[PDB]
This record gives sequence, structure tokens and C-alpha cells, in this order.
Amino acid sequence: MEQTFIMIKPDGVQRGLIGEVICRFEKKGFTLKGLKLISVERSFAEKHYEDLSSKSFFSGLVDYIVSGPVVAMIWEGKNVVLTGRKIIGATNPAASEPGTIRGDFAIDIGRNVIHGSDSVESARKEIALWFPDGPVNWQSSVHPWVYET
Amino acid sequence: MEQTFIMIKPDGVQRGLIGEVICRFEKKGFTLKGLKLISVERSFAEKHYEDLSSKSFFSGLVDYIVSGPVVAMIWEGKNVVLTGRKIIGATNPAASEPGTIRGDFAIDIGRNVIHGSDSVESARKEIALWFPDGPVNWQSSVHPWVYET
Amino acid sequence: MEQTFIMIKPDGVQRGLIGEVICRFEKKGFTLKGLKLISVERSFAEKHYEDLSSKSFFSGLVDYIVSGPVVAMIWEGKNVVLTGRKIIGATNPAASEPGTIRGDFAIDIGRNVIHGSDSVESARKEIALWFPDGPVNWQSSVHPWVYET
Amino acid sequence: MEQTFIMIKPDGVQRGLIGEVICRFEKKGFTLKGLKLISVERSFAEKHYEDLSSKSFFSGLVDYIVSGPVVAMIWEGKNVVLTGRKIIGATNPAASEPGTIRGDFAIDIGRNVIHGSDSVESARKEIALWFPDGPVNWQSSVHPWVYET
Amino acid sequence: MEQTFIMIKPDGVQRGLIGEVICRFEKKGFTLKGLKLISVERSFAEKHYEDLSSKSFFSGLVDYIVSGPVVAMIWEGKNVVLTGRKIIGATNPAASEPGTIRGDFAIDIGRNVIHGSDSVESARKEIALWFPDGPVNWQSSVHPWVYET
Amino acid sequence: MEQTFIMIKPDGVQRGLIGEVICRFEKKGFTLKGLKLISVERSFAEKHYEDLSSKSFFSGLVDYIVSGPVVAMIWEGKNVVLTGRKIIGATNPAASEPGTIRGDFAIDIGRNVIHGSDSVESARKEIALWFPDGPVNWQSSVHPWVYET
Repeated sequence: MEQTFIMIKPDGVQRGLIGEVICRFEKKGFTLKGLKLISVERSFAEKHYEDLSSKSFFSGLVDYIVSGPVVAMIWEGKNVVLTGRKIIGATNPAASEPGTIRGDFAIDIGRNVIHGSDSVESARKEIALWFPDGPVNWQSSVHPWVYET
Repeated sequence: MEQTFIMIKPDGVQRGLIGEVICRFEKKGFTLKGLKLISVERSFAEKHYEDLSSKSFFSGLVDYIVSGPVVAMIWEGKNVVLTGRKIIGATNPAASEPGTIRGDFAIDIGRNVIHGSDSVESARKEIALWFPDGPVNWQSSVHPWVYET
Repeated sequence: MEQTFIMIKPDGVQRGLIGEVICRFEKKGFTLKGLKLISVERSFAEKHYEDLSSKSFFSGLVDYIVSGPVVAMIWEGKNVVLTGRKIIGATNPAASEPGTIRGDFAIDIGRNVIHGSDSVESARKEIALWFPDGPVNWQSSVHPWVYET
Repeated sequence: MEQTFIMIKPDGVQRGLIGEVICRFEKKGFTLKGLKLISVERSFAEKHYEDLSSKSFFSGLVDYIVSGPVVAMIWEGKNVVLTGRKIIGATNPAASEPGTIRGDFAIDIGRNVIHGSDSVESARKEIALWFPDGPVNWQSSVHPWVYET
Repeated sequence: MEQTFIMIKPDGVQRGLIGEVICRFEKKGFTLKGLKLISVERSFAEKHYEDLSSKSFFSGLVDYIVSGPVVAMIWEGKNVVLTGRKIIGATNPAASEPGTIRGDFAIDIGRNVIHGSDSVESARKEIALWFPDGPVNWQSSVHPWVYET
Repeated sequence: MEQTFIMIKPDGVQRGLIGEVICRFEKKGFTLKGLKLISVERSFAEKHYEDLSSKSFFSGLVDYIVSGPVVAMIWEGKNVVLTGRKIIGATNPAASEPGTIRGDFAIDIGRNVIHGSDSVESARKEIALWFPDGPVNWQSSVHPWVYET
């Protein structure tokens, strides 16, 4: 029942990796509770990167996340946050293993295709910011076959 | 260019086919201009199937489309409507060709997995209804290689 | 909710196409009720092709079908018999369309990878011959999403 | 050459992973020597989890493998046992790396999709119990390209 | 056995469709006998399109295949010419059926990803033009399972 | 930018993995600047394996490199040398991880399917030997999304 935030960055969308990303999370057995294609404003990007406002690269991170539309999502499942980080792969694309998203598609650390919350409380902040209206709640009929009880 | 409305139906989401559907349209060269996971409310449904409100099965469609979340989408490109219909395949899953979304995943007419605007006219109507705020604009960097001139 | 008989011919096994074949029926929404790797013997083969005892090439069919192990299957679902033939493609690989099993892998009539019941009649009969013990029953948790009512 | 027993648990069948699982072993270069869909008997089950007779969770493992039909298999090759478990992934889905069967599909340790022999000795026992009548033998024509000499 | 000439156009290379193409012919069972990545010269281009020199769109063809590298190939197998054509799909993307290369990735008639000889005769000319040094010969170890005797 | 030499060995070609391989490097974002099907001559082969002269299996490797055609390539991008190797996987298939080329298809050390430059140094050497005419230059239109600046 845990939830994490997953976002396909501008390059992920430009490189036509949207469907592929979602397939990984779907096959794994997680539940999509949020999804949308959106372009970010300056104010939002900065707030999303708030915890870095005082960094050399801050201005860059904003310019980029706004240089194109992105796909925001909410994924729910046991250990979805850590599992999600595992599926995505190492932050530095050169260290990510084949089989992970960044491992199979990313090369440059600045065009690392996607983002995933780093922690549970981190996913909470991220989800509230990106999904003010809340989650889309539904139950999967395959659920008794993905979990015990 | 032209735009069409594609909607992954409740059974499409439950069967974890979201990613796959998107993949095909992405591979064809179309650009996504709208995307959202939605929980349809009775009244909204009735407007969507409004052109059929006179059929003896109207309420049936309403009961179903509201039985679970769906994924709304806007796809753009030349002939996007016709191709969209072609990619989806025939209405009757019994006549739908392998290679099409319905031919590969659907069996029952009442669980056809996906919806596609049947005409350009019904398209503009559908995307206006489902996406009030209009489309998310962007330019595929591979445009010069998908379209001539 | 009829059943049909699909058999991956010796060549299908040699070429490592067992998983692929099984995947297409699984994704279509069909239920496997019978599965087994077996190497057929002379007499049983003559009874399978029994309907062609009066053909010159009859001797060869039996010869071939026995040259290596095959995979016998029982698949269940609406129109599974007719849909199965669609999924398999034309008898002559030269006519089988891309997207169908023979369309994607088969080249020679003699090496056509698979066999499928050509009719509900042939079906209920082949199924009894190959699977004398009957089928293995179970129901898909996503059944209400693949079928109506 | 070496042999291992791989079994697709009831949750693996329900989730439509049969083809997927087989594809991976076929592509690796391994030979399939046994395959069948079985609905396990309680007494058969208790013998399968025999060495766990003492553990508290014994009845749980037994009630479960009986709850749905499974797919039993025999695969042959060099280090097929160790590669088999490597291909499968960490016992606890929380650790299983993307690229492995459990890594891409499993979430709950109780619904870990598949089983593989932990050793050569236990495989001998496993194949002898699940495939009393021995394996279906054949020689791959690509063998001389998978193995040297 | 019969041979044909397939060429991935500049847009195909740009859109990263090289491997996908080869996969389709490999999985069909055909044998690759020639493979080169080339940046075609103006004069060579005019030669390849000689049979069309007085045609109104001649300059377009020339300007086009010269705008970016291409992948030239030789494929061998029974009915490889007509089949290669069936794999590529309708010349007009708008008509190409899902499952074919153009059906899956093309949209604009002038950016249709691939070229395939349309006759055994034309194939010999094109093969003699693109690979004057002849094909790279070799037998496949799965040949006996692709063809009869 | 940096470039490396990848070679799909005879077994790799015989098992029909050419497309598959090219796909992994393509999806990663790397640029193919050289590609070809070649039946290597004894003398050339002997140069390629220079450093292993003093060794014993030397002659063995040579005999093998000439026993069947191969596919030579040049791939360009940041860290393409070590990444190419990370994609290929451990030399010993028993150690190669699922997700990597050898991890997914190799079994025997002698049929490791592929070869990749071990360093930028050897890479420069290998590239010169196999591609004396230089590379084929072009700029992916996706470049700005694969690299920041």
C-alpha cells in the first residue's frame, strides 16, 4: 500500500521511452494511481527542486525540467519506493546495470531519463506537490496473486 | 497536424496493458499531446457516450466505463485518426487481425481493451470533452526524419 | 468457452519458439488447460494423421512429426479455435501475414512450426486423442476483465 | 549434461508468465527436457516440501502449491542449476535484480513466481519426483554453436 | 537459393530501427549474406535510381538517400523477395498493416524507413550494384529445421 | 567522441542474435559509425589476436574466428568502451549477469557470442585494423536529448 513518485524527464519523452517505462512498473505488479503528461512552470520546478535552491546547478535543473513536457506518476505497492529506485538504476548512468531503466537507455548523467523518490517521506512530499487532487484509487483483480493474504 | 482521442478502457488497465498501448503509438511516430489516469463519474460517461444515449445498451456502456479507471490520451500526426483505428483493429475481437492491439489482446466485444475516435469530427469532440485545458505542446526532435519537408 | 488443440511441431522446438508461441495465446487472453513436452511414436502419429492414410505423403508426415519432440497444448476461450488459426496464419508460409506466428517465423510448408485445430469438431476430437486424461481446470483472476457478465 | 528442475508456481500461471519464463531459458541456450501443466495433489505436495515437514510454515507452502495449477520443467545444460537460480533472482523480491525473473515480476516473497533447484543433488531428487517417467530427449541443431567440441 | 536486396533508409538509421529490422528477417529464418553501413555518393545514388531518372521526383530520391547513412543488405531464403516485401508492408504507410515494418514505424510516404527489391530480376541488379564483391557465404546449422530435406 | 569496436562472433551470427545485439547499443543511445558482415581471412585473424601470439590457444582462437562470418562494428558515445563491456557482461558466462548480452544468451566461454574493446587503447587499435577506411559520420537528431550540451 506504499506509494512512490516516478517521473519521466523531458528526454525520456523525447526519446519515446514512455510506454517502455510504464511496462516495467506494470510487469512488476505495481499499481498506477497517478499519471499525466505535463509541462512545468518556472515556479513549480523551483519548488520541486527547492531543496537545492542554493546550489551551482539549481538554475540548470530548472531550465531542463522545463525545456519540455514530462510524465508524472504515482505507483503503489510493497517496497515500491526502494524497488522503484532499483528498477531505475544508479544515478550516474555509467554505473547503472543493464536491466535497469537508466542502464538500458541513459548515457549522460544530465539526461538520465527518469526520476524516482528516494524515500517514503520523500515520495509523500513529491506526490502532494505533483498530485494536489490526490490519488486515483482502484483495486487490481490480480492482487491476490501478487500478495499473500 | 491532426489529433485523435485514444482511451485505454477499464479492462486495459486491469490487464496491465497501459504501457504496451502507448508503445505502439510512440513507435509509429506520433507525439502524445495528452495523458491522464481517470476515474470516470456517471454523468461524464453519459456525455461521452451521448451520441449513443438512444441505444438499449447505453446505460450498459456507462456502467462499464465507470467500473474502473481508464487512461485518456491525445495523439498527433498525419492520418492519426485512421491509423489509430487501424492500430486498434476491428470492433469484433473475432475479426481483429493479429498485430493490432485488439487482435493481440482482446477476445470479447464487451472487453475490447481500448477506444479510438472513429472520425476526425468525433475526435475534436472527444478531446475537447476529456481534455478541457487543451493539449501539451512539444516538438519531437526526430520530426525531420518522420515527415518529409 | 470452447477448447482447441495447438501443437508446436518438431521444428518449433528446435528453433526455440516454445515460449513465444505460448506468450501469444497467454496475452490474447486464453487459458492453458493442457501442456506437455513429448516425443510422439509411430502408431500414435498414424492415428493423428489417420485422416490421410490414403495419401502418398502420409508416410512423410508421420516420419516428420516423430523426428523430434513436440509440445501439445489445450487452450480455452471464446472462438479459441478460429482465433487460434488467425494467430497461426496461412497454411502456406508464403501467404501467412506478418504478425501471425507463421507469418513471423515460418518459411517452408514442410517446416511450418505449429498446428491448430481447424474446427470445433476437429478440436474436440484432437484434444481427446492427445490429452486422454482430460484438461487441467482453473480460472483466471482477470476473467471478469476478459469476458462479460 | 547437467539438469535442473524449474517450476512455475500457481501465481506465475495466473499472471500469464509461462511463455515469458520459457523464453528466457530457451534464449540462454538450454534444452527443455520436460514440460507439463499440473494441478498438484496435497499428498504429492507434502512430499515435495518434505524436508520442511518440521517448519511452522509447512502447511502454508502445501496449501498454496495446491491452490492452482503449476508448470513443471526439466532444463539441461552446463551450470544449468546455478545459472537457473541466477536467472531466477534473489529469494526475497526485495533484493532480486531487474533482469532476473523475480526482479521483473515479483514483489511478495509468498508470490515469488517460480522455483528452481538450489543444487545438483536436490535437482536429481526433484526431477525424479516430478518426472517419474524420465525426460524427453533430443539434440539441438545449434548445439555446436552453444558449446565447443 | 533466392536472394533480395533490403536497404534501411536514412530515417530508419536516425530513428534507431537498425536492429529491429534485422531481427525480423533473422527470426523469419532468412540468411544474411551482406551487411554494410554506407554514406552514399551523389553519382551512386543516381545510378541506383537510374530506372527513374526522367521521373518528376528523381531529385527527391537522390537528395534523400544521400542525406544520411543507410544500411544495405542481402537476404537469402525461399520467396525472400516477395516475403521481404510483405514484411516491409504497403508502400504508403497510411495503408501498411500493423505487424509489417512500415505498418509499425512509418507515417509519411517519403519517410518509409525501408526499401526492398520488388522482383528477383531487380534484386540481382541492386545486389550487383550495392555488393559488387559478392555475398558472404555460409550455411546455417538450423537449416534442416527451416526447410524440407 | 569516444568509440569502441564490437564484434558479433560466428556463434552469435549462427544463433541469429545480430539484430538483438545492435538493438541494445541503439537503445542505449550510442551511434553506430561502422557495421559489416565479414568472413575473416587467416592472416587478418592472426593480426587481430596479436597479443595472444605467445599464448597456446592462439591458433585455436584464429581457427574459430575464420570458421564463420562475423559482424564488425564501431559504436560511438561517452564511455562507450566500458559501457559496451558492461552491456556485454562477464567473460565467463557462469558469472555474466542476466540483462547483459552474455548473461542472456551465452553459456560456454568458447561461444561467448560477442567481443568488445577492453580499453580506449586497444579500441583505437582494433578500429584501425577492422575499419581502415575510417568511420561513417552522422549526427543523431536525438543527440541534444542524449547529452546535456
